[PDB]
Amino acid sequence: GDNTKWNENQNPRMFLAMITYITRNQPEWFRNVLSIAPIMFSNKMARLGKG
Amino acid sequence: MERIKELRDLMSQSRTREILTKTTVDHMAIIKKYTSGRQEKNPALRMKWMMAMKYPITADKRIMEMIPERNEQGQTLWSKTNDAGSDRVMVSPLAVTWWNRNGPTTSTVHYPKVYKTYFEKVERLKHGTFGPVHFRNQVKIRRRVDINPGHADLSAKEAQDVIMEVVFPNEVGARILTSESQLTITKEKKKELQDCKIAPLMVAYMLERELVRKTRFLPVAGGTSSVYIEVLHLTQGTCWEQMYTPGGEVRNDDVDQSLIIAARNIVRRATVSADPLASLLEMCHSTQIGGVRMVDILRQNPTEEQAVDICKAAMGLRISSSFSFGGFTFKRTSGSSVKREEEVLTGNLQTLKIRVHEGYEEFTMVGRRATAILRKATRRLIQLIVSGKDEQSIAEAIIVAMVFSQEDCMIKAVRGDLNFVNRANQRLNPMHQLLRHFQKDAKVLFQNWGIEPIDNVMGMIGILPDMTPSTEMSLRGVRVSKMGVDEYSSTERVVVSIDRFLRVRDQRGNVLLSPEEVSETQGTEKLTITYSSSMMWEINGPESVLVNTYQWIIRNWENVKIQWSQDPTMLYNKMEFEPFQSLVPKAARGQYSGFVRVLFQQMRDVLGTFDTVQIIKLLPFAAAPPEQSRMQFSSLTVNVRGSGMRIVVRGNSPVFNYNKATKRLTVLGKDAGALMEDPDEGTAGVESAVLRGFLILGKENKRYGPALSINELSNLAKGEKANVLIGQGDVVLVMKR
Amino acid sequence: PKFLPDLYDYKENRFIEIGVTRREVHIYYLEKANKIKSEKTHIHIFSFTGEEMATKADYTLDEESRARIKTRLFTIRQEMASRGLWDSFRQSERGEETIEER
RNA sequence: AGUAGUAACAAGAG
RNA sequence: CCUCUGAAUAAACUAUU
RNA sequence: AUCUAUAAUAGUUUUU
Ligand SMILES: *O[C@H]1[C@@H](O)[C@H](n2cnc3c(N)ncnc32)O[C@@H]1COP(=O)(O)OP(=O)(O)OP(=O)(O)OC[C@H]1O[C@@H](n2c[n+](C)c3c(=O)[nH]c(N)nc32)[C@H](O)[C@@H]1O
Ligand SMILES: [Mg+2]
Ligand SMILES: [Mg+2]
Repeated sequence: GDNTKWNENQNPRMFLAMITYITRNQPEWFRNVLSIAPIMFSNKMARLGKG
Repeated sequence: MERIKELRDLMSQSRTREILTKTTVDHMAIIKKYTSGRQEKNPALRMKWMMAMKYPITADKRIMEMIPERNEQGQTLWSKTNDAGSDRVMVSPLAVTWWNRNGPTTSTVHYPKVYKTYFEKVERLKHGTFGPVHFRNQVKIRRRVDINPGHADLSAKEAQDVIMEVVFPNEVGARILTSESQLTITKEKKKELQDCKIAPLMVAYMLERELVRKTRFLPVAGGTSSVYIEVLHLTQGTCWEQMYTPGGEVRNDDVDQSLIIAARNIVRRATVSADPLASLLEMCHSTQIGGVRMVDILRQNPTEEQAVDICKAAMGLRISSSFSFGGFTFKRTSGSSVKREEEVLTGNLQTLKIRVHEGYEEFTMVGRRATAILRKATRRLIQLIVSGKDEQSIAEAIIVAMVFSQEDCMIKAVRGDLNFVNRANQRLNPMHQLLRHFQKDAKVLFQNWGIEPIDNVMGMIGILPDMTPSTEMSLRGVRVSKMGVDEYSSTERVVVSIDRFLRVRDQRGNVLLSPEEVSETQGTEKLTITYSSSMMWEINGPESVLVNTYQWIIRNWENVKIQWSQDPTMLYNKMEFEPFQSLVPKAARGQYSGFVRVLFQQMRDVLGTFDTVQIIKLLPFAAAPPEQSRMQFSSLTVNVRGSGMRIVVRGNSPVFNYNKATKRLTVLGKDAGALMEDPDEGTAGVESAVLRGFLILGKENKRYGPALSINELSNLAKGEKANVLIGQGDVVLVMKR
Repeated sequence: PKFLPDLYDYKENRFIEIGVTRREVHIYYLEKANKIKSEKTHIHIFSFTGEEMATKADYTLDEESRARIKTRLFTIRQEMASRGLWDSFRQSERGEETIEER
């Protein structure tokens, strides 16, 4: 099998949820440093290119 | 003095001072990679483009003072234009080839020492011996092998620490070489490198090439030793094997491992023979390990292993009834046991099988720095007496004895992320994994083992889970003494008698070893093993045995078919099926035999139903003494690398699959050949070699009601037709003879 | 040494471990001896109350410099007590050599 | 013109 | 006219050192 | 019997 447009349908928010579930019962600093990445990726911008 | 003057000069300037002041040691690494950019994306295209230029090479300015600007014919060798982002100049390959023919000559006598490994490769190739080339059916297996042997008892981090200590004594940070091997190697290399005159960095790289061990996953056949893996491209092919022996010196541990593997294979294949002793003798006399006859090694090699001892006893040599475990030499003084596969649940919620030995037994353990006497029962440590040198030795002996006892307390003490499979999903030995886990830290093991008051007898000291010498209570069943050694008698090879069925007995008459005590593990050899006989696959691994058995049946299908039709009694007794019979589970062999034979009889009673594939598939299973029964088998198992792989009676299977479009047989993914069609084949869609007392008539017939399972066919009578769910999701109408 | 010592003495040719204790000296000395697990490293412990301890009751320096250290410790303690900062500074010694990631 | 193919080259810059 | 220049995505793995 | 040490370079795999 192949999955059509895998990366255009996966959402950063679901990765945030998965990380939150994985890091349960862990120190808060670890959870924050892991959670920053999905937070930054759900507010990302795209450069258009040369023109 | 030069360093400090240059530092002062740099600090005088502004940009250099700012760089040196604002930059930490950590950021020195970042600025070291700092660059404007290496705009190279196609190195091959760029090289082809550049080689057409006049001056593609870069050289230091010293070249202007050492090589003339032009050669005899006036061709320019270099120019004064600098390379952007540096001060080096541009030069032509003509300069390189002019230097190679007219440059000053030096003394390159120490290069073989700096690059000793490659010249050692050259020497090994030079003195190697080439044998014949054999065309066969190669079965390469993907395994981890070693490409850089390095040092025997060292790892990557330890080797790097040793290199740092030897070459950079003041840069070792906080590391201290605690292992005895590391200290000994460091002293030896410092003695060797005493008063060395080679640059420290190159000495570090030399020591890296000499000491660091490197391993990789490769598809290998034959030996997995470093010397045999460097020439793997030459010795093994897709259809051929080249006999070759490296010309260097062979390590003793590799010889021991190869001998153990060969002895285990030989004994396992000999047990299934009608006269095991003669078969074992001839197999030993027809086997070589790394170009050396096996008998010579058996004479001059002191290895403690069951199969090796059986081989020695067959050859009339004195043996030792000892084996190895956890680095200790165990020797059963009394008692007996039987192996049994028992499923257990690990402390960290893992389910695994273990080979539990039942019965009561007494052993004596001898170690390089410890000694003990052990008495145990089935998964129960009756008592242990340890007389080690210091606390560490006694702790190690205690851990080894605890793991050896197969105690449930030991199993439940497993914690953390301990895995019982390889990174490639290959099974690992549970006992070795437990030993490695508990040797790192046994605090939980000791805490959960238990405590018990002691009787204070003979002055033997106690021991607590904290590893301290108590006198009131100690670890359950464990005692610490000082006068227990009895080490000389360990190396006391005794004269023994070997029975026809490979039962080693003492002079008194007590049984010491038997084939049942040999390990069932199917390992691989460090040195290549060569077997000379009609069947060069007689003592090979399971996959090779299977593929070659079916290939032999296919190749000789004419006379085999005639013999099966006429005189089946002699066909089942072929010597070719015995290696296959070794793979079948013992307790099942007879049963399977019976089953298969009955099918063949029916296949002869009912004419017009002659499927070649069925006979070829089931023939190897009829080589054992039959045991009559009424059981119905839908598949027959074979032990491959510790897993029970099934062969389905009807239809294709993962192991044995036949393709009608190409008329080709595949065994474990290897092509065993193409069957040749016979005019006598029954082209009527009727199968008479699937069920023990039933004949498959056709596809599903809804008249006779819903289908029923295979095991529920015992209720039928003569002439009754019924639908059966025999096969992979297939329902067929059958009748009972 | 197994751990970084504070000073090295060439005259005695030995590593010296220095400690400043806000509690009683003996408990701190026992803690340091347990941690380092050595007998070749000279240990010298001071306190803000003027107390002192050392290995084998050996004091490498003369009494003048020891008195100078004692008066410096007393002066700093007095300064801290004037501002009322001494109570926590004494109560925070136990949780001092620990890393709390933030 | 030609290469080529979802956008470019068929010299660019100072 | 003259001077210079011919173009380096992420992750994992493989090989060599 | 186990076997993921680091860093450099190149090659391969990962489309509505
Ligand atoms: O490389 C493999 C093997 O070739 C190598 N090896 C074995 N022997 C030597 C010697 N003598 N020198 C150098 N190298 C040697 O070590 C590797 C072993 O591989 P593997 O086949 O997986 O191990 P094995 O199958 O032999 O089982 P193992 O756990 O090592 O047990 C060794 C030995 O101890 C017997 N044994 C275990 N237990 C719990 C026993 C018991 O309770 N009662 C009795 N009587 N025996 C017990 C094992 O069955 C083996 O006999
Ligand atoms: Mg796919
Ligand atoms: Mg300190």
